[PDB]
Amino acid sequence: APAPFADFAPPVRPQSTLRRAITAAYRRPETECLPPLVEAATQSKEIRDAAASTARKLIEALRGKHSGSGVEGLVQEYSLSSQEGVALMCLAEALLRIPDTATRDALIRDKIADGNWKSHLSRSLFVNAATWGLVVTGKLTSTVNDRSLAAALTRLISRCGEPVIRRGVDMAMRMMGEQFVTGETIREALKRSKELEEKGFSYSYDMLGEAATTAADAERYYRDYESAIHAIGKASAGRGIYEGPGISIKLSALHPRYSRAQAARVMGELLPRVKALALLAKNYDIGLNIDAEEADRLELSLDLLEVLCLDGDLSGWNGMGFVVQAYGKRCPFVLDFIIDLARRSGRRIMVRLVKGAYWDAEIKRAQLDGLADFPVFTRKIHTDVSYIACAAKLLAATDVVFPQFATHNAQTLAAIYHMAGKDFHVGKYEFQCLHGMGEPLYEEVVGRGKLDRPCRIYAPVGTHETLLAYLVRRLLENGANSSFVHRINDPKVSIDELIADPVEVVRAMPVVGAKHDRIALPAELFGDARTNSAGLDLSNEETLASLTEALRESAAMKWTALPQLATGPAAGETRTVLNPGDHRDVVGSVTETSEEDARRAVRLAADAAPDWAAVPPSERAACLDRAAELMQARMPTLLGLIIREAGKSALNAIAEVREAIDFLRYYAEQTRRTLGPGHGPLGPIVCISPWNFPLAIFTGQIAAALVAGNPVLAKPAEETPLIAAEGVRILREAGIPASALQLLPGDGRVGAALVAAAETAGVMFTGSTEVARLIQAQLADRLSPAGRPIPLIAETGGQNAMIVDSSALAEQVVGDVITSAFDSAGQRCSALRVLCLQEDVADRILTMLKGALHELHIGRTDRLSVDVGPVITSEAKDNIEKHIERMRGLGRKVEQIGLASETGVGTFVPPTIIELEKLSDLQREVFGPVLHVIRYRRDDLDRLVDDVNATGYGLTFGLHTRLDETIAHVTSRIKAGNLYINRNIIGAVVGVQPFGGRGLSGTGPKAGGPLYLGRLVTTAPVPPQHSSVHTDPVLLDFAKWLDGKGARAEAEAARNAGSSSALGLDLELPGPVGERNLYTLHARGRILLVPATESGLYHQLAAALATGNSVAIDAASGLQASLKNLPQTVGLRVSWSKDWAADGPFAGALVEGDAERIRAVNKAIAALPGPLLLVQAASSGEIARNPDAYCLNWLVEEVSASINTAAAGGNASLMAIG
Amino acid sequence: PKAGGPLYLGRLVTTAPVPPQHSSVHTDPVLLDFAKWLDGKGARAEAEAARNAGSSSALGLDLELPGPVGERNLYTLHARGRILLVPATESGLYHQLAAALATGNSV
Amino acid sequence: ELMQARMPTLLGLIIREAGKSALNAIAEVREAIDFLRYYAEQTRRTLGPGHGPL
Ligand SMILES: Cc1cc2nc3c(=O)[nH]c(=O)nc-3n(C[C@H](O)[C@H](O)[C@H](O)COP(=O)(O)OP(=O)(O)OC[C@H]3O[C@@H](n4cnc5c(N)ncnc54)[C@H](O)[C@@H]3O)c2cc1C
Ligand SMILES: NC(=O)c1ccc[n+]([C@@H]2O[C@H](COP(=O)([O-])OP(=O)(O)OC[C@H]3O[C@@H](n4cnc5c(N)ncnc54)[C@H](O)[C@@H]3O)[C@@H](O)[C@H]2O)c1
Ligand SMILES: O=C(O)[C@H]1CCCNC1
Ligand SMILES: [Mg+2]
Repeated sequence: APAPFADFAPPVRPQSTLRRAITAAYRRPETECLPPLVEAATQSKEIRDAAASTARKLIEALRGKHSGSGVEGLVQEYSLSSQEGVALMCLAEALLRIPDTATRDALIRDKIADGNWKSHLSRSLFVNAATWGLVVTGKLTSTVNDRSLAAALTRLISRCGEPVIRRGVDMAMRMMGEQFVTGETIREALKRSKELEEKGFSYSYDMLGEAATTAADAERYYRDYESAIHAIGKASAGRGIYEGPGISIKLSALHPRYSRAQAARVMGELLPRVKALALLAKNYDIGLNIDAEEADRLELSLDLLEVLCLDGDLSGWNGMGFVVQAYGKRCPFVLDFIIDLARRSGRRIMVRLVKGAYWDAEIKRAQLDGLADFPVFTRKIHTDVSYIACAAKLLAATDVVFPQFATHNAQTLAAIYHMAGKDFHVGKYEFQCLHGMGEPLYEEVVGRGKLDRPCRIYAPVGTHETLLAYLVRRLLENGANSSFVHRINDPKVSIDELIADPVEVVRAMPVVGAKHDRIALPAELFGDARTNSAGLDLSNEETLASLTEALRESAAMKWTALPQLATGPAAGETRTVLNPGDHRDVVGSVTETSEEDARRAVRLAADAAPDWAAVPPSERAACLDRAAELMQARMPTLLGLIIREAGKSALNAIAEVREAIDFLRYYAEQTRRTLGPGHGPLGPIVCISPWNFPLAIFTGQIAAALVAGNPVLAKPAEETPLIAAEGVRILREAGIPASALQLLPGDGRVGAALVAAAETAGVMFTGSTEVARLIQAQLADRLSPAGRPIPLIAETGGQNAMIVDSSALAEQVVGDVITSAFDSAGQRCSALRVLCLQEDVADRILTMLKGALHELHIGRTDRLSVDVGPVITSEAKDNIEKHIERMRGLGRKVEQIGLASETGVGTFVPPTIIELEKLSDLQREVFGPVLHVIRYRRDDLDRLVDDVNATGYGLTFGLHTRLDETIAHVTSRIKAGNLYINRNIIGAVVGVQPFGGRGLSGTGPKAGGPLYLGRLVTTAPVPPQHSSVHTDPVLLDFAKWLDGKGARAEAEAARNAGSSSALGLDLELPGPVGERNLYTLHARGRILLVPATESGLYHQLAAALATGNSVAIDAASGLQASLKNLPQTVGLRVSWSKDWAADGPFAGALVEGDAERIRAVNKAIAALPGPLLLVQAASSGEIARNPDAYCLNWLVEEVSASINTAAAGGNASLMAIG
Repeated sequence: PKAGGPLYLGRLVTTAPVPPQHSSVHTDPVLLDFAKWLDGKGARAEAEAARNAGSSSALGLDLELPGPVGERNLYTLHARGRILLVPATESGLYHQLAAALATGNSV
Repeated sequence: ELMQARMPTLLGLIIREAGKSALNAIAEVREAIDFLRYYAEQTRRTLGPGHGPL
């Protein structure tokens, strides 16, 4: 039996002093980074003045020859609006997908110019309109208003005809064939390079590959690089690495799992591929540059650079190159490492200094991961100082490295030109620029008549498809508000402003190196409301080394879970708790609760209830906040327990502990916002939690119940009692009295005994729908001492779909699908179960998905390299496998990963893809790593949404599309609680995506949302921000009808309900950059009304209508004559039901009657098939006395929507942050 | 159509142009249900006309128009109300219904 | 342009023929100017050979 965590995340190599200095700087506070950069970048006043003069001269040259762009001239000639310009370029792009020229021109003349372009051109014309929007307007719009573009295209064609189409086609052909790329193929690019080479430029060809998703992708990128090296080397013809052309590669193109977590595969599989390419570059004596990518790949890439530079087979060749990003805090330390490596190896490493291309993505990633700080600067001027400081370091080392200063900023250029001094020879250093962007500047640099310094042009090479994939990121490099190229084209920016010295500006700031005011550190995402939980950086070697030791220590602990009654630990049946990934690994011991002790615990909770209710809400919230601090400090140990007890990966364990911390802090803050003396607790609450979020959901339910003033009986899932016991220990340490929080480990029998206990005043259940239904039936037997139903929150299963159309980027889709379906072995309630692919793209995406499936590592989760862990039990495994084999037996195509022999000691199911004919082929939630794939024709999208809704579930839902019309359609028609656009569908964040569904997926209110605490008190408070200015119009029609009938009191109550209803609430919740998180209140659906009196019926109708619902009224009430002559608008919402089971599904119920009538109705309601109904009951006297007899909080449905606004390739809002 | 508004000139030509800014991302849900019903009964040409009407309808357009400071000037497209349909043929009726439903109307 | 330049004369006629005040007569001429320029611009944005007159 392998020792737990003995091989968790060993580094590729022992970290040298120089490597450790890099890691130490990863997230160093910005105020600490700047002072040494300012000092290193300082130059003499004489040099600064000469640099400013050179920069001014270059800028004056740039602005003097600056003409109007081709697109601008086209927009001017045809008087195009911006949308028309964008639509025209999209049309031109589509026409260029027609390969034959004569065919294309015939389509233009005979069909496009004089008729409906729509009839002639499965794929929206406007798929890339966000890119063309950047080209035309300079502004990024993340999604495409395809209806506006279609209108604009019709308008411009009908107005201007063939001539404008011809001009647009010719413009797009030039831009996509000669500007965004040097050429479509390496041979074409090489042919077009001779002109500038003759002037003194050189070239580095960028083959535009990146982010391989499959082994086949990586092999394709490999053979593309290999073929390009041959062409470049043949053309170089012995010119060598400085005069002659070279190639640039991205490591992410060469392996589908290029990450620190997969470092062993990277060194074993990616490295030999780079070596083979480098050997070919050596033979031709050309440069081979490794481009720099995301910050979490920097240090990993250094391990490849080290091995290659020490490999004797590459000796004699100085063409190996490596990019370093000056926007990164580690940059100077990386340079120190590289310079030393160049000294040790004797290789004159070609070092390309760039600022960095991934800035907005780095901000978003650090915020999402809750990390200490950013790995990049947050003020643009800091990057500029960093660049100059790093140039100073490089210029001191030209004997051992070849510095390559890649920049389009004439101020940066001038500073370095003068820093380098008078002595120059080709080979000492060079500048670099981007093809079709930097030539105007560098035509003022290259040549004896200019500055006589060489410039290497980074030359993209590729087809239209290849160049468009990440063109947005490239356009933002030089097109943001802080970008030099954007500013040089802004007439409101003076030359004096452009030549401003960033070194001196930073030096004079009040606080040198202060963070940008408008970028929140991850801890501060929520501002004054609460402190964000902190994560851990699994790319940081210090973090991995520290976590390795903490994880090993956690595995040595004698974890136990006992029945912790108010009186102390109780005796019971004790058994071991085994690691699901290896049953030989005993994690701890659980003593389970007898049914007698469960009943005793409820009585003890009932006796203790007044004492806990008397703790003021602020103090109860303080306990939650203290518990959050304790869990944050204990996170490494908690991770180890979650990994081993629940079979979770470290990444998912981190998120689990963060969620528990977030629940504690969120419910604490919500309490401080709401709870007062009049919001009395229900009493003892039974909290029954599932195994799959054994700390987070466990903590969330208990924390909410406790902070609302209720004592808690906590019944964790039988599979995962140990982490639950630790959570209870932490809450008790934080100040929750033992009498207020009792842990009762055991199976469903303990849960059922707790539910059935007479003093149980409320039940919070998260688990399967089938078990919730049994709990619902048991609670229907009971009424509170006041004679009202026992509140049940039942958050249950999902049958979660993702719809993908032909506008989505397949690589993005596949990543989000692989994560959503197979993370946690599909054992998230939110997991993607059904992927729906538009027919035209289905085969391509399916091929990519299967390829990505086979790159997953399944095994025991005490290794960072494991992507998918075990399923929780052999019974779960058998249940999942029975489903897979049923599908296989029906002839459905089944793709499965092969499992390693090591999985035999645990319970594993390989990630599986099953292709279905229809969504209806899938009949039940299969809680495992099983993705079902269906295909749909675009015209059947609305029917498909019906099919998704038809399962009865409504938990999470994803949509991948760029098209606003599709977003609007799908999101308006789907009925699910958590919607996700252009991102994965998992990992809902407390207070950001309040989580919970409808139908068979939940009663609500949503956990992690603002209605939750109000369910746990007898009188719900008004949640923060909970109101709406909208009044339901059918409610208004009903109020007028009531007035016409003379029911004046009820009409007033109806108007009050119309105002008090929060239907129509529509909020954006604070969260990370690059995402829009929305929270809205909608009608629940059809509410079952069970009235007893005419006035009761009118009050019930008012409540239901005010919240946007339709109703089914019990025909057995005999009250049909009370609704004579209803307005048609109200009648449309009213049905009468004799057979309630036939007229569902309902989305809630309102009941009027005495206690025994309520009990009877509650039993009849519990017997209805399908979803658990949130039932509210009141007596006739209560309706007369209490305007809030029926609470409107429970008659609306919460919907959370999370939109990835960075999905097009950049963040429009951050383009304004410099 | 309104004088001083973007639909006006289109009434004075035999084929109306697409006015500036005249589009909507919203699709009438009853139109969508009608298109599916047409699909189910094999009325393929009519279902296509229905989907096309659903998309080209500007129902739900909601624009702020440029004007003076201190004022917000909004322009929105709503359903007309109830449209009288005087068909002659079944297909003609389906096309009339598609047009009316796509623009949010009853008939 | 002509109505703008001749607004004072147009005002006097509108005041005397239609009984309007000076402020309302100014607004009237401005509206005529705005209609002219608005329909001119709307034409430039929309009308092509397939939009035949009635
Ligand atoms: C030949 C060449 C090779 C390149 N290779 C790579 C590569 O391998 N890896 C890579 O990441 N990119 C690469 N780039 C792109 C480069 O990193 C920059 O994104 C782009 O060139 C920046 O423009 P700049 O230095 O010309 O001018 P500028 O307009 O001076 O610089 C703009 C840069 O400032 C930075 N910045 C913007 N806002 C902020 C902010 N709020 N806080 C901190 N910094 C900010 C960004 O890096 C931005 O790109 C390359 C560029 C060229 C020309
Ligand atoms: N909507 C959500 O937020 C959410 C979150 C996580 C999991 N889930 C659902 O939870 C299911 C998986 O978790 P699970 O396997 O632990 O669910 P489960 O239904 O098997 O058990 C959940 C808890 O109910 C208890 N239980 C079983 N029978 C009981 C009974 N007759 N009376 C009282 N308690 C009883 C169990 O001991 C456990 O503590 C999945 O269906 C998943 O979709 C939903
Ligand atoms: O995966 C999700 O979206 C949530 C599932 C249950 C609660 N934790 C996160
Ligand atoms: Mg179970």
